[PDB]
Amino acid sequence: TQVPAHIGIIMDGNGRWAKKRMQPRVFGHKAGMEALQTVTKAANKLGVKVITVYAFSTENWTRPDQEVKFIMNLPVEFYDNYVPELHANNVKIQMIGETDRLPKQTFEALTKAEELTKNNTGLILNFALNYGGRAEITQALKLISQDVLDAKINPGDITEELIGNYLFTQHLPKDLRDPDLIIRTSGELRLSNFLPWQGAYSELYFTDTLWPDFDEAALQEAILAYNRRH
Amino acid sequence: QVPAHIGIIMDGNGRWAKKRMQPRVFGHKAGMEALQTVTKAANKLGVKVITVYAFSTENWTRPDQEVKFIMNLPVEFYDNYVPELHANNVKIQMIGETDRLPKQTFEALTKAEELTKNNTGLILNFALNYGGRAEITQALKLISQDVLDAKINPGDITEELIGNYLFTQHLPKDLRDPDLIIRTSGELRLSNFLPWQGAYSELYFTDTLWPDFDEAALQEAILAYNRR
Ligand SMILES: Cc1onc(-c2ccccc2Cl)c1C(=O)Nc1ccc(C(C)C)cc1
Ligand SMILES: Cc1onc(-c2ccccc2Cl)c1C(=O)Nc1ccc(C(C)C)cc1
Ligand SMILES: CC(C)=CCC/C(C)=C/CC/C(C)=C/COP(=O)(O)OP(=O)(O)O
Ligand SMILES: CC(C)=CCC/C(C)=C/CC/C(C)=C/COP(=O)(O)OP(=O)(O)O
Repeated sequence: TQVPAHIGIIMDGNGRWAKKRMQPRVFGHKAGMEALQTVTKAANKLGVKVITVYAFSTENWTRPDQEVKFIMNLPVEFYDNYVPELHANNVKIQMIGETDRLPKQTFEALTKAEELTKNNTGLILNFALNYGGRAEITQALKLISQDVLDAKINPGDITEELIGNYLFTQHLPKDLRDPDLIIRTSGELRLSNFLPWQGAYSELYFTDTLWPDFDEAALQEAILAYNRRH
Repeated sequence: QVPAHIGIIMDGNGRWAKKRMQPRVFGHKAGMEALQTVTKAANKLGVKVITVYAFSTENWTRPDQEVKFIMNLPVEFYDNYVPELHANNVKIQMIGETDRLPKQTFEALTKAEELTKNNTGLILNFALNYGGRAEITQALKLISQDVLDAKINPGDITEELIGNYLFTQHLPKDLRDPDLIIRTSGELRLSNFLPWQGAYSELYFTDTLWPDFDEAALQEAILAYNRR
């Protein structure tokens, strides 16, 4: 039975999860990190090659300032709780999006994890940060037109394959750029501008399970559902 | 209160036909009847646009006899559907790379477009020889040519500009993006259908096979959309 090579994950339901426990939304975001660690280690053992997680959308900047500040600080303060273990598990950490606009300490924590794990050959945990699909496509189409104008490439070179090489996912191995499966938790049956180009042919999987409750058994059920697809 | 633009991925024509001990092509003809029913009901309900995934770039991998039968459907059955849609004030349009279409198929579609071009009701938009990635790629060949000709600058390349170069540019600006995308036969994938335009769309999946999708099934989809 097939193991999806690349899984896209839209984490949802952290606030509802926390509220059921009479806790603020930020308590749910911390439990969301625990869930991501569990899922990453299990997927790596199962043979999944890439996990792209929708960590921070360009729309997430509209959340209350205190919540945005708390979120940006998570990889800074909890780096030791997760990154050395992912490294010991041979997991390679990467990121996609307009990351040059992340707060400096957040950008540094992510770059430090990337530099530490850059030679790792196991699962690639790919954080989509300051990411939007239409914006990603726009930056690709813009960079291509500039290259055509500079005569670095000619208009005859403009193909679907060329566009793929200018998307943020260009740093993933060529055969792993596109998710085989996209998971959205908390029962939301919608697209939220996550990998619209790369995920154009992806199998979709929706669960009512809130993201902090998504564990190894929930990942196994998603893979089982994926294997019953044709 | 209805979604203004509904995207429809018609699926299950073959399984529908097989349950009746009929070849897949029998299901495609019943699929046209279902589309006529859905279009007339959606128009009466106040839906502004229906974009139907009539023929994908992947559908060319089907057996030659089936592809030939499909391409002949609007040629052979034009009188069974087009005059009635026109009497219902439905405007017919198409999106996609329609140069690969056989001449008679392209002519039947253009004849329906010319007949209904002044109609002010629901726009029935056929995505034919369509693929989302190809649509975005063609938009770049056009944009790059304009940048090279100095009609525009690379600094003018924005999300708003890209939208004006997609095939959906012919729909009114506030109707280009589907509010809801429906896929029938319990298939959980979008298959390169409006990936840019549908980036924020509500999704609706049903086990109902497309030839069985009627007004009641459309009402259930609208009801589900309203609870979102
Ligand atoms: C689980 C887990 O495993 N590795 C990370 C991580 C990876 C890189 C740097 C720091 C951390 Cl803690 C991690 C994690 O959840 N990272 C994370 C958490 C939150 C954010 C915010 C900025 C959206 C960004 C990254
Ligand atoms: C229902 C319905 O109502 N009008 C049409 C129609 C629209 C344009 C031309 C001819 C026709 Cl029959 C129509 C329909 O099913 N058209 C159709 C059917 C099949 C195809 C193939 C080429 C995928 C293309 C268009
Ligand atoms: C990478 C990682 C593990 C990050 C930690 C989680 C985090 C801060 C995610 C970004 C915000 C978000 C979309 C949360 C999902 O729940 P929600 O707040 O939308 O929940 P709700 O819909 O119940 O309100
Ligand atoms: C516009 C219109 C009404 C056109 C007629 C229908 C038609 C020819 C559609 C194109 C092929 C297709 C994707 C059919 C869906 O059922 P399927 O053949 O994939 O069924 P299956 O999954 O059960 O095999």
